[PDB]
Amino acid sequence: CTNEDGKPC
Amino acid sequence: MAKFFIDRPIFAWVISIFIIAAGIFGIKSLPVSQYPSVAAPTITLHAIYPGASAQVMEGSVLSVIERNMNGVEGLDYMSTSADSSGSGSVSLTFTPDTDENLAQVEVQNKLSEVLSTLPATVQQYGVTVSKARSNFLMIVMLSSDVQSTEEMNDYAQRNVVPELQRIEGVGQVRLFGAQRAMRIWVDPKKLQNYNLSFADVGSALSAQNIQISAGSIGSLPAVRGQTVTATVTAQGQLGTAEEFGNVILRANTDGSNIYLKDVAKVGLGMEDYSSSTRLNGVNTTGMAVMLSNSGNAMATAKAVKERLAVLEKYFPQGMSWKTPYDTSKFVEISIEKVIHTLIEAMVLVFVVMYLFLQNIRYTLIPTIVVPISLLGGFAFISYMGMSINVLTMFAMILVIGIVVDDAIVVVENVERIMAGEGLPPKEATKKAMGQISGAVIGITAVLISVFVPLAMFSGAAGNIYKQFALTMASSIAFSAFLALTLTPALCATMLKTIPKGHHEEKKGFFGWFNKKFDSWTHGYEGRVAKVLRKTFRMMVVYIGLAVVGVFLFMRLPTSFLPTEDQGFVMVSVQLPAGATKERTDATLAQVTQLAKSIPEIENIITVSGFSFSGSGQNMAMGFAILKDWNERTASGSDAVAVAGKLTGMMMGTLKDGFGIAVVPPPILELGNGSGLSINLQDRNNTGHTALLAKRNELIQKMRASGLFDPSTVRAGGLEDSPQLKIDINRAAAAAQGVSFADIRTALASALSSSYVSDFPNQGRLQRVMVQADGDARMQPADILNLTVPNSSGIAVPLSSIATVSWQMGTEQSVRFNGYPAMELSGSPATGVSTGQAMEAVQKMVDELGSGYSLEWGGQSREEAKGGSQTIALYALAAVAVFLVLAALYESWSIPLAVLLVMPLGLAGAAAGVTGRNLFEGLLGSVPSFANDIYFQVGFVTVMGLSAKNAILIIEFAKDLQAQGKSAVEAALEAARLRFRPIIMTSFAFILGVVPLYIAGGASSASQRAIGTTVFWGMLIGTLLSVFLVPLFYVVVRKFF
Amino acid sequence: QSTEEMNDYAQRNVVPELQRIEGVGQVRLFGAQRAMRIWVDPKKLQNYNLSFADVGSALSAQNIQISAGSIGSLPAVRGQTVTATVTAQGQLGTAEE
Amino acid sequence: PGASAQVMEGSVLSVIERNMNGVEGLDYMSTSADSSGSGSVSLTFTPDTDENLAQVEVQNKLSEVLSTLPATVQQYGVTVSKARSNFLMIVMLSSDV
Amino acid sequence: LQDRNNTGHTALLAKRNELIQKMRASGLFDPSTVRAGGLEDSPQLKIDINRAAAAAQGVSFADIRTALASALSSSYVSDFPNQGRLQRVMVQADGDARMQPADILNLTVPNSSGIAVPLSSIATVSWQMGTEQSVRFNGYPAMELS
Amino acid sequence: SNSGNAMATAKAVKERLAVLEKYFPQGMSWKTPYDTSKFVEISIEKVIH
Amino acid sequence: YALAAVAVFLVLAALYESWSIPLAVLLVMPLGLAGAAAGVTGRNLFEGL
Repeated sequence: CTNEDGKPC
Repeated sequence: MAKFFIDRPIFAWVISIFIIAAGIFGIKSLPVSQYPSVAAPTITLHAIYPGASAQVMEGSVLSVIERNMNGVEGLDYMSTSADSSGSGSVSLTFTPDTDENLAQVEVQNKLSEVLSTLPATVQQYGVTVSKARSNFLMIVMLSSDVQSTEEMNDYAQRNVVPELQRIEGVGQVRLFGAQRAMRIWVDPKKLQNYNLSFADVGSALSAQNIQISAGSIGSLPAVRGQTVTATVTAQGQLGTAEEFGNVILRANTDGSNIYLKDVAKVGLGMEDYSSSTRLNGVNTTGMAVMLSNSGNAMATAKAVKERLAVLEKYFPQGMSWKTPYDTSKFVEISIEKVIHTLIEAMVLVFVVMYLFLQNIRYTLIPTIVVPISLLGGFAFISYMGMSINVLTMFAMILVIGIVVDDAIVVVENVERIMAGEGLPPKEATKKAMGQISGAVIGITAVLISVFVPLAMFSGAAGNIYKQFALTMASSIAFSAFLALTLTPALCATMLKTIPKGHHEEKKGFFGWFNKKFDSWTHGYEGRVAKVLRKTFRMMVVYIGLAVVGVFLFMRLPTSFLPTEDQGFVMVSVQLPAGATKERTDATLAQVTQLAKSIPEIENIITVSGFSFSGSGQNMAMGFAILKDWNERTASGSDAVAVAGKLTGMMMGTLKDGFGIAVVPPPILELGNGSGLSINLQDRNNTGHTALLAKRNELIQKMRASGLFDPSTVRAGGLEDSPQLKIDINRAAAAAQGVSFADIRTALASALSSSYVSDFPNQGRLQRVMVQADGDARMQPADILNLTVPNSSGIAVPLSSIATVSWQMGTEQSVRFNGYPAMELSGSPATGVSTGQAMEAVQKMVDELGSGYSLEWGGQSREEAKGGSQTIALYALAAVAVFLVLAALYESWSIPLAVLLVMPLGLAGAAAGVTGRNLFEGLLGSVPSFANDIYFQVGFVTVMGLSAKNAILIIEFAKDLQAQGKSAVEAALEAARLRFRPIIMTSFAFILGVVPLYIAGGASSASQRAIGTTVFWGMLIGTLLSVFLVPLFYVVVRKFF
Repeated sequence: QSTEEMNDYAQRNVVPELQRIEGVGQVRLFGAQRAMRIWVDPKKLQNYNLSFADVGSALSAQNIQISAGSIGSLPAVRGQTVTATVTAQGQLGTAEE
Repeated sequence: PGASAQVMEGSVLSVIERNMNGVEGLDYMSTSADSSGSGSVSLTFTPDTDENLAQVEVQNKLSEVLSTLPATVQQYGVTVSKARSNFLMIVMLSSDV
Repeated sequence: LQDRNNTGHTALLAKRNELIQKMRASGLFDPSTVRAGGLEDSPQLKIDINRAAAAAQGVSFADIRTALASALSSSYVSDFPNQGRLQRVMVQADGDARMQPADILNLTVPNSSGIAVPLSSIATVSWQMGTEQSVRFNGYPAMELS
Repeated sequence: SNSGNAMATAKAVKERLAVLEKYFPQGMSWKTPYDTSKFVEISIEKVIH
Repeated sequence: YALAAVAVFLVLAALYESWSIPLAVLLVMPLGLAGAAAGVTGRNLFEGL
């Protein structure tokens, strides 16, 4: 969930 | 069409077989996902400029890229955002109807025209156009605890990622992490010992790590007699850290050969070092599997998990995989719920039919004709190119009730005729169909008319309405068709004759129930006769009830979709400006040890140096993933209660910085969110301090003077932090021998990274980056004692040129539509709606002189356009319903008898919602039910059902009066004839929607909303119509 | 306002708004936006023995953008508490400069 | 230029091919590399899949992965082609002078 | 013929050669028409530059890279107008200088001093047997026959 | 633009200009003396009459 | 082949209102298949002869 995109996770 | 098929049962069965086959072939070729795509096309640029600040990055890259984008066909608006991390993005939003692929192709073709004008570094790294839309499916996590994050990232990228891309249904896999790279950590003291410079290192590494193309022997323009050809080969690239450390920086006449290991230390590292993830405290490397359009989600999740279980046998020691979050269990649960409701509806209709009609071969016709209706609905869904998703399945669950009401109507009429007149099944079926065929056609037309407008909306809510509209309309049309073809033939061929005098002889529970229902019907018709006796009083009572219902309706909050317990909670840490990644890591460890205590949280992912509200070293965010709902069945174990407990604990214990947990909205892209998002621009480029002062003046005008709940209103950017600025005196820099190329060289080399070349690392190319050692990069004195070489080669202190100093500056920039912007937020407290609040803020911004403007943001762009489309569509639907009813009854006055039962259903639904909000505010936490999308859908459903009942009552009363009765006599006998099927349909539908009234678990928020609306609407509207519709008929026939 | 100033304002504010309307194929300004014009004199170049490439290079090398960096970067030593951005202008913005 | 079949493949063609999965309507893929430093990637879609939408989607999937490819590749560029491979005629120009 | 267990090129080549061998002598395929499709792998010339000695004798590496590239490869220098069209100017050695392996084994590179320093000392030329083609099919290494 | 409308585009341009005039500097005005849609609109009006 | 047979059966059952005469009509396909296969086989034998 890193590197600029969070993602729903 | 009914007499044709009553005499041709086999022909009817053939058409049903064709419908079944079409429905199955449609079910087998439908994409399965959690949600559809509601947001509009968006494209992004994502340039990289390492070492650049927000101002440098913005002004030299992002503005240049953006001012070439006006004219891309379909552009709605345009945004830009840069921060102090070296990365910036341009985000173009396009109007609906636009093709995402053509949009992205056009954006790339426009970017190509200006790619040359950007800095050389931005061109080295490259600009990456891409579409924002994502069809997220799953998250994979590799945790080791024994190996670094670089080794895990490399293993993932080399072994695990290229095999998940190959699985059928996967549309894209993304690895969150920086790749490997040959890192060179130069030491400036050792550099000046030998009198070298960073340029020496860069040029040497570019000159000694190069690719050689030798050529061939025996080439094409050859000499006569050449018999052999052969390609020559040479390897001029370095591959290891030893070879890189052996690079020669200076060859002396003495032959000493000083090397690159003398002044630096070379090892394999990472590209950025910015972010760092952890799962429950241990290092991890996460992937993000994303589904492809027209792909099945459950099959792809199953395949991913199986492939990972296969690959796990080659993992190094200590490593393990884990999929904490997966968005296929949602659609799987929705499908299971559809199946369970279908089965329980079958059981309920069986029980009702057997209790009332008192025979078994009556309970087999609905069981046969309902599934065929749903199959035809699936076929139509597949044809129109939709998918199977949470909303489509809710639509099926809703339409089951109407599709069972059709069959109940037909079979009850046929049985009534057969029992009353002792007719065989064929004659009884012919008579019943002659009575109800035109009414069935009119009911279908009216239902289509009332469901169409739901598909003609605009925006994201339009895409959400289209699902229900199309699914329900198709299912209802197929149900009507099956009611005119297959149900009559089934009744004619399956049902058996009733011996004359058969009933009235039952001796058991059946006789007791028959007597009881006879008495109840007698009492009911007595009460309706009383109601018809006094007309003015009941009509004024009805006007009062309708006005009270409208009142209760208008005094109802608004929303889009209620927040749902989707299993996870989001967290956002933020430390004071200027913090480092070490304090952020300590605070994140505190947050992790806190979330461990909460027994409802199972996993916790932690990301450092990144947040949705900006990306900085002093930011972070977590993802608390909760147990399965089966275990979280208690008062304080839902998502909102866990969010509250976590925020409380955070405020209690967090020493440095603060953190807040929240439950995000359902639709991540365009899902309900609250607030009047604003983007204050300045047209005249007055500056940043001036725009900030104007933003604060506007915040002040709004906070107390306005009506916006002064707590909620807030600035939405990133507070300024202290910076270190270096004025360069050019006059004094020229008094000495210092030029301006060397100043730029020294300043840009002392603190930032440098991309010099690439090298092949066991199969794949990677970057080579030079940067100073950490000990020369930490204190403000490492920049003030930076000597620069003058024209005579000697060094000169930079204090005699620059005079560095501290100052407060901006850590983030934003443009909106080409003008510097600054975000603001707010919310009208209560009693003031978004309309007049937005008018007030617009006038406020008008007060601020020219050169400052307001641009709406986010959902306020949708809310800005008036809500006239809804009123227009509803009025047109009402006119169409009136026209259809006038065509059916052959009168311009009778349709008014059926158009007067809308107030009843509206009052019922509104009163039920209000009563639930009161009962849950007195003993519960907060008003949870409002006037949202699900309220609209359930209200349209209840309105359709009530219109159907009223249509049948009125059409039965109109034919009886034609036979030679009065109006009161006709209304009385029509009520007495329709009493039983109305009771049966109500029993079935209400007991079927009851499981939605107490929904608890996955997606139970929308299920509870629709359940409340439908339950109370049906109950109240039926109880009222059963007595008022005869009165409407009587007064409409006596008035004209 | 002069016609050069009005041309600049048009290019900056009015033309982008017009060329992102639905239906506009392209907008053409009968003029040009502003620029910094250096009007060299060859006889003066000769009095000092200079060239045109001399002026070009002197301009290109003294009007550059400096991307400095930051204090306390990500690969840091244990115990670093504060970060800070470094900022140096490097560029020229007026005719007197 | 100057890359063997193996280096060319593993550095460019595999990179493109892996990303080209999931393209709507793809049937099978196939790459090929040579010692001259020139390879290709052929994507065969299903009949009934339009050539134009397929080409636009393939171009978009290629641009995203383009940033990682080597520097010499980006400099020469990756070209797209959707023409047949079997001949229709052969025109022979002949002369005696 | 695909290989899915990543067994290498030599193993797949041997398997394809045995499959071609039993496709003949089976009776269903007429021999002389069963052929391996891809272009055959042939021997190559490898140059192994010695950076240690190349530096001991005062020889750069950009110099070695310029020498090797210029001897056997055409360079595209500029454009010239030929009867109303811009066409290419191309530089390259004449045929006599790029036909044998001795023409590349006897090259010399400028020393810092300006001397010859034959490539026979700061390098080692030898014959190899490299792959002239590498094919994949559906993500796996493949070899074609017919 | 190919597939563009004249009357719609002219109306949109004039409305956007009316809106943009709020931020003009002091003394600056706008006017479209040459407009190709007035003829279309007057012709349609005459035909309808 | 199976789709063709099923379609014939269903269409005939609809038109003539029976589930039996479609059976009688579908019992005549094996004759055509035997004829076609035997014809191909016999012509192959003749040409080989």
